[PDB]
Amino acid sequence: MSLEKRWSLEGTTALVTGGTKGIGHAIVEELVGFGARVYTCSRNEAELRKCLQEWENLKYDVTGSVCDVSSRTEREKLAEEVSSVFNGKLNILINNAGGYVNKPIDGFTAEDFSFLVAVNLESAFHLCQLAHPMLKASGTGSIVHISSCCAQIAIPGHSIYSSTKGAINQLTRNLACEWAKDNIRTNSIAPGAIRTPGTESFVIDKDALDREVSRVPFGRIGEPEEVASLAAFLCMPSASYITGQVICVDGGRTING
Amino acid sequence: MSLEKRWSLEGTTALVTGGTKGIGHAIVEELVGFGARVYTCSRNEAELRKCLQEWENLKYDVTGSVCDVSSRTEREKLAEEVSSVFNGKLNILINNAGGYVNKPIDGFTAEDFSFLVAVNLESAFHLCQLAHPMLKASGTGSIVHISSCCAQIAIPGHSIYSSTKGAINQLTRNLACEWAKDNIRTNSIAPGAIRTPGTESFVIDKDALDREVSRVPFGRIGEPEEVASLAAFLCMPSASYITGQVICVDGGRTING
Amino acid sequence: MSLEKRWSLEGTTALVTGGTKGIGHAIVEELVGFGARVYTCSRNEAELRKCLQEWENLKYDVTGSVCDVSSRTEREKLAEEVSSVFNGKLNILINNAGGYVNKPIDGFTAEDFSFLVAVNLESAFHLCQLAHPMLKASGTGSIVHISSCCAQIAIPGHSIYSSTKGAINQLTRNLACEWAKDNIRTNSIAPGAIRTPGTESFVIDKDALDREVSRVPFGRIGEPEEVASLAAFLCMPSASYITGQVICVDGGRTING
Amino acid sequence: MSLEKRWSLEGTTALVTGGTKGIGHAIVEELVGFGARVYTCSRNEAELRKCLQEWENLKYDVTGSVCDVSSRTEREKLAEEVSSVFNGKLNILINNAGGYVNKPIDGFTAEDFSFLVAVNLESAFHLCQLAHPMLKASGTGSIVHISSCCAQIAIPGHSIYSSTKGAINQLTRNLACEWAKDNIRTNSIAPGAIRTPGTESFVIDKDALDREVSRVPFGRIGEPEEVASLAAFLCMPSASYITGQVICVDGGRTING
Ligand SMILES: NC(=O)c1ccc[n+]([C@@H]2O[C@H](COP(=O)([O-])OP(=O)(O)OC[C@H]3O[C@@H](n4cnc5c(N)ncnc54)[C@H](OP(=O)(O)O)[C@@H]3O)[C@@H](O)[C@H]2O)c1
Ligand SMILES: NC(=O)c1ccc[n+]([C@@H]2O[C@H](COP(=O)([O-])OP(=O)(O)OC[C@H]3O[C@@H](n4cnc5c(N)ncnc54)[C@H](OP(=O)(O)O)[C@@H]3O)[C@@H](O)[C@H]2O)c1
Ligand SMILES: NC(=O)c1ccc[n+]([C@@H]2O[C@H](COP(=O)([O-])OP(=O)(O)OC[C@H]3O[C@@H](n4cnc5c(N)ncnc54)[C@H](OP(=O)(O)O)[C@@H]3O)[C@@H](O)[C@H]2O)c1
Ligand SMILES: NC(=O)c1ccc[n+]([C@@H]2O[C@H](COP(=O)([O-])OP(=O)(O)OC[C@H]3O[C@@H](n4cnc5c(N)ncnc54)[C@H](OP(=O)(O)O)[C@@H]3O)[C@@H](O)[C@H]2O)c1
Ligand SMILES: O=Cc1ccc2c(c1)OCO2
Ligand SMILES: O=Cc1ccc2c(c1)OCO2
Repeated sequence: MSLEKRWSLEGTTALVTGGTKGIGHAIVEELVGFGARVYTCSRNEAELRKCLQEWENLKYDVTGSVCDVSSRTEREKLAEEVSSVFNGKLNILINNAGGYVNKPIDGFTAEDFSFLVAVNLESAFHLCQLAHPMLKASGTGSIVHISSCCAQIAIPGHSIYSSTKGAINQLTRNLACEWAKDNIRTNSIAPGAIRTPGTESFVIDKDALDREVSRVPFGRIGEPEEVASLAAFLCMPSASYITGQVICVDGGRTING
Repeated sequence: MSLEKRWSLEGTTALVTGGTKGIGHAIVEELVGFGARVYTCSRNEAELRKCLQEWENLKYDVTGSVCDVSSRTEREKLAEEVSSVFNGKLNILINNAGGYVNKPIDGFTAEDFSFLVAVNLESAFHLCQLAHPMLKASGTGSIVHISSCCAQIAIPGHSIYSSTKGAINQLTRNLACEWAKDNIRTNSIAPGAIRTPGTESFVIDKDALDREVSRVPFGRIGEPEEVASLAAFLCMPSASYITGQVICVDGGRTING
Repeated sequence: MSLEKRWSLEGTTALVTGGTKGIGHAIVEELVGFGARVYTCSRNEAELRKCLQEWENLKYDVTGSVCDVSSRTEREKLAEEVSSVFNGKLNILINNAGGYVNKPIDGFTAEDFSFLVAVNLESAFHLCQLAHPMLKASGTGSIVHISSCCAQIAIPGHSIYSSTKGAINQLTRNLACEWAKDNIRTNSIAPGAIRTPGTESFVIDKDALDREVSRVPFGRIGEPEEVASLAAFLCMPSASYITGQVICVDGGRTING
Repeated sequence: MSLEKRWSLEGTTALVTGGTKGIGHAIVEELVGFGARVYTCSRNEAELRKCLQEWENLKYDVTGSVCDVSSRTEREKLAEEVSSVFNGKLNILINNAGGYVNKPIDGFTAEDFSFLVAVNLESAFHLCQLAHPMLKASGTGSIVHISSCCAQIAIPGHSIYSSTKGAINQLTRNLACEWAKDNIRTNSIAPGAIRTPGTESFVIDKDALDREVSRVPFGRIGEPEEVASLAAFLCMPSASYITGQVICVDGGRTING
């Protein structure tokens, strides 16, 4: 295959969950930049519509619908609509929508636990199940989970969050092996702290920000496009022998003494 | 500290969940063998009572009550009874009770997912929360989770099982760091296939057994005491600088090419 | 930075050791395909000339000289010539040239050990030292080591080979943290078996080929461009927050049960 | 096998390199405490004699000779003498003697590199080869390498040191799989900073001490017996299903955020 085709997503179809802000928004734009047709969602109709209008103004081929991926019935309805829009063929599934709670282990409620498991683990698992027929039908499938680099280390307050992301890292391995025969690859990107609306209150908390940045060799938090570029690469034919991997995008955070 | 005291559990108190069969039964006996007073549980009153009678006949200091650790209210009642019996001081918590479903990713139901999360992950998490005061009050605490070596590799059918155990491996790291200041250590033992009542149908399935054993350098499945010995060691003062680790007891399975 | 610029190597200079065959040849072509000017080397003057003539006919900008990177004095001469050719500014260092011996542990000689350490570990370490000023001067330096996926698992015959690659994987982490202050990133690519006629490698005979085919979920060995693409990506501005990582390119080999 | 027998080293013979100070001295004492007969060595005849006299007064069975394990011919002479003393039957090989240099990457000399590879990697590899017949003859052989927790993270100054320990960690896996057929198990213990007056090590000065104290959740460096206990355990019948593992003994250092 030519270098040009190996580094392109021209003609492909993609579903990115949680695409109106932060990393997901950057992933939508990165995939469109390499020629993908993209479907996205969020929980907020007004914000999603504005995003879709902005993208249509820019001639970006993006469509979408409101979906709370923590709801089983909404996931079912999303997968049905995505299959209808893309005529049953999906090249790319990016499980980006997630959730976060920061508390000491002693403080987590049953509701905190169920919230994090549903949005970080069950959502991705069930969406993978639902998308398997159209990923297989595309003939070339790529699943990317957005995990977290803290699923390899212990950050104060992150116990249940990191545990659900560690579950995602293992699921990545099972998906990669079980669905290889369908020409579907599965990988996880594990970011460090990234500048997004989800981390705006963290950036305002200078004591917390400075402590985290002091552990990053690069001396700064990441930017959304520093995650999105790798997400696009992992979907390209260039990545055809990369499957089952968890790749940290963290400026050296996890390996820093 | 003397070698004798560093390799002893004399005077300690311990809670082992799921102690009537398999690995948990071997852990109860190993801890008692080093002088621990042990509390255990299972879901089956008749089998638990027979175990407790057998142990009393042998002069093993073991008590227990019926508890389904997948139930929030039963966990609360267990922790209250354990605290009452041990006068508020618990040296050792072994989270051994778990559950297992083997299906292709495509086949898992919502109920399979919720079953495995509740019994493998939420049970251990909540019991750790409930036991934290008495672990702290003991002055020297040790938590051991029984994970699985398949939380590092992809075994067909193990997707949700391995993912919940991978969550346990990460939780091990968070517990180890957050509660170090309370002199509590937390580690995980990750067995390969072990000969237990839980694997009896697997051993009858010679095609499945032979395939798994062909991947084990040692050419056999493990025995329960090969897990229980390490569980006892990790609770001894000898293990005072070991915390946050996931140790595979698998005959070389996970590292075998 | 625009998408086009983040995914470009225009204006960069690169040193790739061992570019005359196998993975290294594909890495040279991939870098030139994104606009890099490349310097390469090998021990075989005739093969090096033939490669350089072919790239000149293709209008690629590739330079080279004969160098045995297992020799300290030849590495010093190589680094001085590269610095002269590129006016003391080097964006990219790819340590690709390696050595391979396949024997049981009992069979390795002192010379096998010295051979493997010199070319797989010492050469990369010393070349990094020698290239540090040029890499620092570029302002966006990228070091890529080519390791092996077998630095995480045990493959028959691979003991010393895999051990030197495990050393490279750790060196990657030290380089990433010590030289982050110069905006030099260091990462390792760990291939599985790659189709490489003319190099002694992973696929030593039909038994090794059949073994790898059976253990890779995709049921095939990799192609050189499947490693080279990731090498190019890791050098692009798109990879600006990725450092200290060991990324397996092995079709799922190491994580497959 | 009874509990008492599974936790005993009665009737075993052991070779521990570098038993005159630091961790190795504690390992000798721990092995003798469980009934092992031990052979040890060092380069300092006066220190070796003083240690051997002290153990004789304590009625421990320890033998030794002067040996520089960085020398191929001296390793051959050591293995021949050990085989003579133990009549060709060795239960335990502990590769403890090491070397340590702390410099920035830019500062390492060719001699530093050769020094560290010879004692941390080549010595252990060649001693394993030389001891294989005696270990096989025992029927229950156990090899323990002493690695370092910094083979998983980047500590300032540790580049070549950590890299040689990363090589040891991989060699552990190859030995575990290749020699499982002889019932020889191989594992690595990876300590964090251990209080070791009289050896050049992790704690090079007050800045290193303060750093490690700040990064260890337990807020302290380790003690030699905290490594030695695990070394003894890994040699006991209790550890019969544990092989190919790298176990960190670091108070949580490597996994602490
Ligand atoms: N930022 C970091 O530092 C960081 C670090 C590591 C990992 N991550 C992971 O990166 C992923 C994205 O994080 P981010 O920081 O970019 O988050 P963010 O800025 O909060 O943006 C999240 C996006 O997802 C949508 N979303 C949230 N919950 C949803 C649900 N239940 N259903 C559908 N959409 C939902 C949000 O829109 P609505 O709220 O309108 O639905 C929004 O579009 C998450 O999985 C996160 O855990 C982030
Ligand atoms: N055996 C293996 O190959 C293997 C491998 C890797 C990991 N593991 C892990 O090892 C642990 C023990 O496994 P095992 O093979 O020894 O299992 P096992 O033979 O089935 O025995 C399980 C014990 O736990 C009790 N138990 C089960 N569910 C329970 C619940 N909800 N509440 C309280 N007790 C419960 C059982 O009694 P009742 O049913 O009467 O309650 C029994 O006493 C599990 O966490 C398992 O996932 C096992
Ligand atoms: N299946 C695989 O091929 C495989 C799998 C995993 C990892 N890897 C790793 O990937 C890298 C490339 O592997 P490869 O198989 O393509 O080839 P290789 O045999 O490692 O390297 C061959 C290239 O390097 C040159 N070379 C070798 N030794 C040299 C020396 N001392 N000085 C200068 N140049 C030298 C060769 O040319 P001359 O011989 O003419 O000098 C040739 O251009 C290596 O690090 C290898 O260990 C390969
Ligand atoms: N904080 C720590 O101390 C630390 C942390 C992590 C890992 N480790 C590892 O743990 C092991 C023990 O470390 P350590 O600090 O206690 O001591 P060390 O300096 O590695 O070893 C000292 C012992 O080995 C002997 N020795 C050294 N080089 C030798 C050679 N070439 N031939 C024969 N004997 C030799 C010494 O006696 P002579 O000098 O008299 O020969 C002494 O008995 C080493 O592998 C070390 O790398 C240590
Ligand atoms: O979502 C919030 C968040 C904050 C800090 C983090 C992080 C996520 O991952 C590594 O450090
Ligand atoms: O519980 C059942 C079970 C069966 C096979 C396994 C396993 C667990 O862990 C590694 O292989």
